[PDB]
Amino acid sequence: GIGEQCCTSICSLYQLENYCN
Amino acid sequence: EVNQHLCGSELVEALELVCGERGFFYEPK
Repeated sequence: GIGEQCCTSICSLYQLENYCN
Repeated sequence: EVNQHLCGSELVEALELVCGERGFFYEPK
């Protein structure tokens, strides 16, 4: 779930923080 | 409609806020 799936809004950036290296 | 959405390949920008410097495992499937 890291593709452009987030298109219905902006997706919480903090939620994407778990993907960091 | 030019908002800060994430469709096509603009999501990398959102993931940039994640770590940015350290980078991330951007391997969108």
